[PDB]
Amino acid sequence: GFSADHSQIAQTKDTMFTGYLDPVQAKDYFAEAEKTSIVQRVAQKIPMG
Amino acid sequence: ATGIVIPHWTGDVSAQWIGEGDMKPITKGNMTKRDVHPAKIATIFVASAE
Amino acid sequence: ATGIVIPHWTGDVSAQWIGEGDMKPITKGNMTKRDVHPAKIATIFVASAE
Repeated sequence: GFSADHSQIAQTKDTMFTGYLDPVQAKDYFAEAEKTSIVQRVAQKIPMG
Repeated sequence: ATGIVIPHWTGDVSAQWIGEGDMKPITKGNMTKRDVHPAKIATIFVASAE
Repeated sequence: ATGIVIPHWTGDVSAQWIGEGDMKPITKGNMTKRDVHPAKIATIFVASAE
């Protein structure tokens, strides 16, 4: 192949294109679900004021 | 509000005069990133309700 | 694509003042054909398919 910044051939790895080739923004595929209170399953809920 | 980027051109692109069978020359451009970010200017003034 | 020819004029054409019965004078033109042919100018540039 050729070096980056080769004198005759334009490549995306050349320095002149740095910061024009931005990734597309994706969702978080690795998110854990939100935790929830465990005590509120087992204990009785009482009318409170 | 994001600011702007400008691809400033800097390359000496070139072409040549050519006969019938003369095989043609090869050339390449050049560029630089330039950028602009907004900044605030602000002031406050105060008075009695009267 | 075949070019052009231009008949550039170079003749000293002339005329003379005369009386009623006077002999009208004789003259001739002159020319030189100049020619023009086109020429190519060309250049190539190259990039990765990416």
